[PDB]
Amino acid sequence: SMSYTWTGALITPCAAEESKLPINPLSNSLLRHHNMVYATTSRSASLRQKKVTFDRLQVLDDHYRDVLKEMKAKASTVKAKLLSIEEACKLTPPHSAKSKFGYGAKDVRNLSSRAVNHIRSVWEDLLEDTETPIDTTIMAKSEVFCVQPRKPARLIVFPDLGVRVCEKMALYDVVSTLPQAVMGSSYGFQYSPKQRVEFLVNTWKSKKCPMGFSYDTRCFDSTVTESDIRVEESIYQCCDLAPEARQAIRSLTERLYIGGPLTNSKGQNCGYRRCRASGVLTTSCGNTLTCYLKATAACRAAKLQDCTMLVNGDDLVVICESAGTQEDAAALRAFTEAMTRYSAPPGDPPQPEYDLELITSCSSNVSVAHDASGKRVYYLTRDPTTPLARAAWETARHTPINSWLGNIIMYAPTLWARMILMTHFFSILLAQEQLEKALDCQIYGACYSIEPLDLPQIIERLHGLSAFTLHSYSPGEINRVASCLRKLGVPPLRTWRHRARSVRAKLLSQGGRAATCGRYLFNWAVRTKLKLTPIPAASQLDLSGWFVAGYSGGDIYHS
Ligand SMILES: CC(C)C[C@@]1(C(=O)O)C[C@H](c2cnccn2)[C@H](c2nccs2)N1C(=O)c1ccc(C(C)(C)C)cc1
Repeated sequence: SMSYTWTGALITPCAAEESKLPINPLSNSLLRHHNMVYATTSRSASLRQKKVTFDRLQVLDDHYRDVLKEMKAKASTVKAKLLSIEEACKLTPPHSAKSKFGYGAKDVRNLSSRAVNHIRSVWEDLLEDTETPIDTTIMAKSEVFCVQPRKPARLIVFPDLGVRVCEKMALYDVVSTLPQAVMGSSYGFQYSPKQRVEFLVNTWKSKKCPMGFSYDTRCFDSTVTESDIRVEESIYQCCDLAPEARQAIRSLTERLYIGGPLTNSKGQNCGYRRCRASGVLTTSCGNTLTCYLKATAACRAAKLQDCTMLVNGDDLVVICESAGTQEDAAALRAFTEAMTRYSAPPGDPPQPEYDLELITSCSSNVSVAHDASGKRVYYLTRDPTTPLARAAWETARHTPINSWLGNIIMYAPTLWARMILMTHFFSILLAQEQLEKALDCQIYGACYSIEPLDLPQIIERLHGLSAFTLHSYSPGEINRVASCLRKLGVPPLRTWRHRARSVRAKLLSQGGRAATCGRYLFNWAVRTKLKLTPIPAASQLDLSGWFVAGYSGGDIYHS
């Protein structure tokens, strides 16, 4: 069937849309070619709709069915709990889109009567009505990128706030627990960056002759069929479940997940969806389960040997045993034809790699650096172009989410995050005296409230101590970074070093947590380095639940 059906009414914005980077002193000292940075808007929506609208092809075979059964068997060991109204309300982001029924995120979090009452009515309706399609809003996503030597806006689809609270009650424990039980070590969202690098490296070193590749499914969400969504539900139904939870999952699957009507911000009927909605609780879990099922079965069909998967929603990387250059090329092609039959056609044809570092998964690649003792240490990095563009954008315009904070945290060991992101943002936070003001950022889709002064502890936990002492980065990594800076008009690294020295001094002056940042975050700036020892508060702070599962589009806020 058609992934989408359009009525002709437009995908509209509910406010003016900024698309260009402003000329601002604060952002200009970081990136001067401001005209190369842009934000996607509703104006490019039709170009996206055209690409995601097509008739799906799907042929399932024995390998597919065999793999499904194996996954269901594992799912059978799971017992998921129904979340209470209070618990579900506490998981709602403070700025989550308000309901059209007289209440918003604040009311939900405060458990106001109007909100709590409407949520119950929505829940009771999910138990009684098993068929009526639930309404959804479709908006053009606003994302920042650097012009190419332009990307049309992605489309987000989500139901009303009331429905989202009910999704949590019925499925939060499931999508946070079942993926791991089913896919095990292959479930990407259970790993912190350090653990992910470790899994990649170990998996690669465990093969007698490693060969790996990333597989880019063309517009994954639109390739998800009705059958895929029901197969997904069949996996959830293997869990021990409260009666109402079971009915809720059954109703939600038929009324929301398999598809439904699309309404624009103006309240007009845009058309119909018969594929994955980006903005529902099960999207990350569902996509991970679906991608893993299709890939695992595809490997068998292509005759790939000892395929080890690493899946994060639609992002997939495979590491297996090589059988020769030609043999691998052919088997990879067979794998791709198998995925296409399962309705997971490639965006760009996959390529076999015999160098772990030449593989990009989750927009990142493994690279090598050395700690204080000169010992080799693996870490995850990526082209810094988009992160830097977004950092500049977030510097000139105040944004709800701070991808720069999320990037410092997730890419702390990288050359670019330490010398550029840390230096730039800490100098500004100093000037504005806001080092202790908590900010919002996202990690694996979940919203987090973090204070800049806690970065040191946070980084030690997610990356270890070497994150503050890495040096002697690889030439490729250094050249990619330098090249990127020249392209964007970002001052050269030597300039950042000079700026960091000044930032570190001011930080040490204020002593306290500020000084801790100066010592750990900028130890790379001073030639006479300071002996760095484990941070006291580091091995204490509660970081549990930080890397358990993905919730991209799931409207989740971890408190
Ligand atoms: C600002 C950023 C930190 C937040 C973000 C997310 O909330 O999902 C979006 C980002 C982003 C950036 N550009 C395009 C798309 N998304 C990247 C991604 N999310 C999914 C795939 S890449 N990511 C991560 O959390 C993330 C960062 C590093 C790693 C590792 C180093 C551990 C791989 C893993 C996840």
